Amino acid sequence: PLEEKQEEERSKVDDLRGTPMSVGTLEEIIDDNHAIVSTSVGSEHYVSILSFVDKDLLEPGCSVLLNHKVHAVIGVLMDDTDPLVTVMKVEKAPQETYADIGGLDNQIQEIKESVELPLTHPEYYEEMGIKPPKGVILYGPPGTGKTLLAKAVANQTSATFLRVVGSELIQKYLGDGPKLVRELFRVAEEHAPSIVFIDEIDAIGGEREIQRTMLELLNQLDGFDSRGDVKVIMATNRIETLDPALIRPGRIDRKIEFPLPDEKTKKRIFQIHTSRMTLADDVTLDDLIMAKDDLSGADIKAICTEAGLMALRERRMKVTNEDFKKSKENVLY
Amino acid sequence: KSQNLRRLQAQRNELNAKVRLLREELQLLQEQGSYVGEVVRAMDKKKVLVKVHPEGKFVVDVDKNIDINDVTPNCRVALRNDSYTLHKILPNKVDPLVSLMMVEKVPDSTYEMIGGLDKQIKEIKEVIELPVKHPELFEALGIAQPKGVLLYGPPGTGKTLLARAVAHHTDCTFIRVSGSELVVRELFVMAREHAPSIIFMDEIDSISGGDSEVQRTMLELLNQLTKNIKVIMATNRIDILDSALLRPGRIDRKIEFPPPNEEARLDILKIHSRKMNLTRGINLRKIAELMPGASGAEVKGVCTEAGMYALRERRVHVTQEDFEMAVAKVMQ
Ligand SMILES: Nc1ncnc2c1ncn2[C@@H]1O[C@H](COP(=O)(O)OP(=O)(O)O)[C@@H](O)[C@H]1O
Ligand SMILES: Nc1ncnc2c1ncn2[C@@H]1O[C@H](COP(=O)(O)OP(=O)(O)O)[C@@H](O)[C@H]1O
Repeated sequence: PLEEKQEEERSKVDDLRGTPMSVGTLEEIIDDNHAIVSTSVGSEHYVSILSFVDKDLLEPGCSVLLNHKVHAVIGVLMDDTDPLVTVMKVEKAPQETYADIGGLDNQIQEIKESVELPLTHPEYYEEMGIKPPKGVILYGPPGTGKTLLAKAVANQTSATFLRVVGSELIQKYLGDGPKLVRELFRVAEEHAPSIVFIDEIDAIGGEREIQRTMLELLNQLDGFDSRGDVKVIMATNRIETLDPALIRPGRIDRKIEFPLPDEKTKKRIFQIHTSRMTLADDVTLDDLIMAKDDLSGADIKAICTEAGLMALRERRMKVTNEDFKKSKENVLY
Repeated sequence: KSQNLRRLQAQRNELNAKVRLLREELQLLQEQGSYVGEVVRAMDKKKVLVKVHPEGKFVVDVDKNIDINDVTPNCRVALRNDSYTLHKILPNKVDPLVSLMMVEKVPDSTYEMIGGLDKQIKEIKEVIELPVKHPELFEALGIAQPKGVLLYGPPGTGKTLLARAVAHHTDCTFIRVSGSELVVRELFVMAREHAPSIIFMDEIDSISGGDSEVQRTMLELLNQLTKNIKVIMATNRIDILDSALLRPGRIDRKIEFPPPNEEARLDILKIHSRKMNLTRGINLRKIAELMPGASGAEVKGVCTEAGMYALRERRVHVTQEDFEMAVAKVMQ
C-alpha cells in the first residue's frame, strides 16, 4: 500500500498548493528558506519556500509561480512555453534517403561519418583514441547537390535536428541581435544532442551588428565547453566571402566539398526524379549531358517538374519527349 | 371551471416568478464581477494557466459543469469571480490572423472581375487549386510538388487581386506578410493551423534586401515541409531580385503580366464602367482608343474621375464626355 501517503497531499498540502496561484518571474535566490520574486507588476517580494516541492528549476529567474494571499514559490514552470517556437526541431521527418541523393557519394559518406557515426556507431572513437570531429562546412556552387540535402539526409537516421540560417542569425530592430545565437546555442546545448544548422550564413545587405553576431556564432560556438554539439553544419555558396575566423579547425572542423555534377550524376541523378514519372520510350542523355554544357542539380529537378507539368496541362501521363523540349526552353532556354 | 382555474394558476405563477427574480434580482446584484482573459492551456489535474487582462497570469480551477476537455487555448472566457474558478465559455473572440487580415484590411474581396486576363488565370489556376483540391494526379504523375509563384508585371494590372481571387475561389485563406509593422517564423504556425493557406508578398522598388530575405526564409522552411501552403511573391521586375531566387526551380512558376492592350482595357474599363450609371449608349472603344501604356489602376482612376466629372454638374447620368476629360485629364 505505497499509494496511501499520496492522498494526504490533497487534504493538507494541496489546500496550500491549489488556489488562484499567481505566476511571477523568479529572482536572486537567497538561501534555502526564502527567495525574492519580482511579481507581474514589478514589485519585488521576499517570498518563502515549500518543504515538499522537489526544487530543481532554480535559475534566477525563470517564471516561477506563487501563492495569492501569502507569497511563496508554490510550484514550478513546467509547460516551459518554449522560446523559438518555430525552430524546426523535426518530429515529422522529410522524404529524403541514402538513395535519392545518389550523386556525390564521397561527400555524403564523409558527412555520414562526421555527423552520424558518433551516433550510429559511437564505439569507434574511444576504443581507437581520437575525439570525434565537430561540424563541417559544406560549401558549393548553386544547385550543386542541394547543400541542404546531405544535411537533410543526416536528419532522418539520428536524434534531434535544430537549424538556423543567415536570416535567423541577422536582425533588424535588435541593436541587440546576438541573442538569437545565445539562446540558440542554449536551446541547442540543452537537448544533448542536437544539431544546429547555420543555414547559408552569408551575411549581406550598420555592419558592426553583423560583425558582433558573427563573433557570437564564433565565440558561442567554442568559448569554454560544449555538450554533444556536433552538428554545426554550415551550407555556403560564398566561401571566399566570410571571415576566416570560424575555422580554427576547432570552431569548424573537417569540411567537405564537391564539383558541380559530372555526366555520371547527370544520368544517375536525372533518373531518380523521372523514376517517379511515366516516360519510358525515349529517355535520353543527348538532351541532358551536353545540352546546357553542365546543368545544375536543380535544373534537372525543374526539368522533371516542368516536363511532367507541361505534359500534364494537356492531361496525359504519357512519355512525350518533344514536350520535354518545351520544358527546356520554358525553364532555362 | 377547474381547467380554466388552472389556466389562471399558470398566469399567477408566471407573474409570481417574474416578481421572484426581480426581488432576488435587486438583492442579487450586490455580488461580484467575473474577470476575462486568454490563456495558455492546461496540463494537469484541474488546471488552466490563464493570463487575465490587466496582469496576464494565474493558474486557476474549473467548476464541475465546465467539462475541462474542450476548453482549448486562445479561446478567452473566465469567471474566477473571487476565488478564481471557471464557469462557462464565451464568444471565441477572433484568433490572431483574423487580426492581421481585418487590420491590414488591404486585401479586398475579389472574384473573377479580372479585366481581361485568361492565360494568366489559366496558369495560376493550373498551379494554385490543382495542388490543393486534386493532389491525386500529382502523386501518380511523378511530380513532387508545385509551390511558389512569382508575379512579375508593371505596377498595377494584376497584383494583390489575382492572388486574392484564386485564393478565395478555392476558399483557401489569404495571409499577407507584406510589411512588418506590428506582430518571421511564427506565421507558419497560423498557416499550418489553417490547413490550407496562401502567403503573399510586397513589391517595392518604385511606383537593399527588403523581403527576399523573408521570402527565402520561408522557402527554407517550405522546401522540406502541413503541405498545402503556397507562397506568392509579386515584384515589378524579375531582374531586380536576388540571385538566390534565381535558382530553378525555387520559383516553380513565373507568371507574366503584360500591360493591357486594346481589348483587355475595354474589358477592365468595361467592368469598372459596370460600377455606375451611364446612359442609353457609350460605345466604350473611343476611351480605350488611347489606352496606350495604361495600368490596371489607370482604369479605376479614370472611371471614378469620369463619375466625379458627371457629379460636378449635379447630373445623375455619366455621359460620354466625362470619360474623355477623365482620360484626357489624367495624362500626367
Ligand atoms: N541528387 C541530387 N543531385 C543534385 N541536386 C539535387 C539532388 N537532390 C536534390 N537536389 C537539389 O538540391 C536543391 C536543394 O539543395 P541545394 O541544391 O544545396 O540548394 P542550395 O545550394 O541553394 O542550398 C533542391 O533544389 C534539389 O532539387
Ligand atoms: N485586369 C484588371 N482587372 C480588374 N482590376 C484591375 C486590373 N488591373 C488592375 N486593376 C486594378 O488594380 C487594383 C488592384 O491593385 P494591384 O493590381 O494589386 O496593384 P499592382 O498593380 O501593384 O499589383 C484594383 O483596384 C483594380 O481595379
